[PDB]
Amino acid sequence: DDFMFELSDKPLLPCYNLQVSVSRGPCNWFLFSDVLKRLKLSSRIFQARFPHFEITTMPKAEFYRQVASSQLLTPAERPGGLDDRSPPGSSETVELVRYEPDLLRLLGSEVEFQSCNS
Amino acid sequence: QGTREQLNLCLERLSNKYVRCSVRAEVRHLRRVLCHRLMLNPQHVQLLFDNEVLPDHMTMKQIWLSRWFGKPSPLLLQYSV
Repeated sequence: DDFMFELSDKPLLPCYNLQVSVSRGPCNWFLFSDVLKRLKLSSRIFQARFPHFEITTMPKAEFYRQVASSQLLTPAERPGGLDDRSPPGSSETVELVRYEPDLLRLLGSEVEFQSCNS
Repeated sequence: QGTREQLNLCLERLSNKYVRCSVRAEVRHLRRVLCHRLMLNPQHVQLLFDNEVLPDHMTMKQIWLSRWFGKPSPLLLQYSV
């Protein structure tokens, strides 16, 4: 429909196609730590100044499981695999922030829309 | 929305090149985006893979399947003129 293009002079942060709960369809996310590192801002600063961006958490093992099901990502590109279980009696998690145009701009990318018929 | 899988591309000039878009986007969409940035008419820029012109209606997914299956990101494409 209204296709969004992210453009930059430099390599883009990788994004991951995830369903973060059974009650919602898949969409794209960055690892929050990738975003903070790129912006050189802390979580506290980020969440205070940009509260509209969606931050969510996911079990690290579930993150791996869904990422491993991606057909586009090569094994080398995947953060972790099916053999990377969390140790017993733990709850390792990852923080994710939803992929959306205002965040792309903040990251320094140009955003362009194209809706001429396909 | 931008909710399907996204592909990362790197556009190299054939005599802002890192681009991300939906697997559903087509060559003609990407070309129109490029023309806007280059301030040119659509007829003037071509999108190519390995120096061969791409069909306008081919999706990024179709390019990836047929040219880039299992290869590392980003998908390498060319644009000309």
